[PDB]
Amino acid sequence: LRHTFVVADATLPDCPLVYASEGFYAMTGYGPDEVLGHNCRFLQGEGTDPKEVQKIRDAIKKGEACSVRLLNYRKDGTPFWNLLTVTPIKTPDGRVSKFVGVQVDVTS
Ligand SMILES: Cc1cc2nc3c(=O)[nH]c(=O)nc-3n(C[C@H](O)[C@H](O)[C@H](O)COP(=O)(O)O)c2cc1C
Repeated sequence: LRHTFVVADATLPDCPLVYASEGFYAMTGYGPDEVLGHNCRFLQGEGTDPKEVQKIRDAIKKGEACSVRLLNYRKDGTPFWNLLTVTPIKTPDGRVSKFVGVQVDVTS
């Protein structure tokens, strides 16, 4: 329940984040001045499995929900495991307006 939440704008090509919960900032070490307006990929690094990343990339392309485990890094460079679940939010016309994401640090 110590999960975090963010919102990405799907009307912009690179799904930049337009909102992040208090927790997301505190957990990652990053502040709004460095996350808002940017694609969430900045949390990835050397150990991030490119196959899981591809999985999210493809789901977003198709406007579908996706859940994957990714190794992410805090602002100080330290690693942590993030169980990410992305959900598309559509307008009545069927087009995708936003992407919602729930991040859970499952490092245990
Ligand atoms: C709403 C939302 C939240 C995301 N949260 C994270 C995250 O916490 N960590 C991460 O590594 N990637 C996260 N992503 C994945 C990247 O933002 C991006 O969708 C993905 O890496 C696409 O592949 P690409 O970087 O190869 O273009 C999120 C994506 C969306 C749409």
